[PDB]
Amino acid sequence: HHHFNLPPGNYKKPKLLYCSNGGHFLRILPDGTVDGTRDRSDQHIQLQLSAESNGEVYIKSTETGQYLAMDTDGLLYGSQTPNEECLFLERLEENHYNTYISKKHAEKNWFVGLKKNGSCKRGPRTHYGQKAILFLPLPV
Repeated sequence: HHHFNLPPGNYKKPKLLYCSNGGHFLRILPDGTVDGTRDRSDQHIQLQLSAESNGEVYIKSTETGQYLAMDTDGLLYGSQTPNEECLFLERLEENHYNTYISKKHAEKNWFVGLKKNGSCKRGPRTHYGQKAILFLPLPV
């Protein structure tokens, strides 16, 4: 129940998910915490995306093997194993950026998003039109 404009590019190589908002890269820490950092030398910002179905992806830390996931209350966390909370609908936005909508909570438009201060947005606080939800996958 969402548009199907997909971004180009593939999932062959890992990427850094750069957030246009504050300029932070999405980060999945060893303890399961998820946030953003501007430090390009960080070892937990390298992410491998994989397509599960057309337009659906898993976003995994290449350093720890953890899956990006959004919980029942909209909080991003790092999961040790893949589950329905780890699937995201990857879509093009503003004819340029990549956005990631929680498949599980797609009806409520809960996006992956980073605030200018580097902390993740909670699902319910995200919405189309915010810069917090706009990402650019950059080469590692």
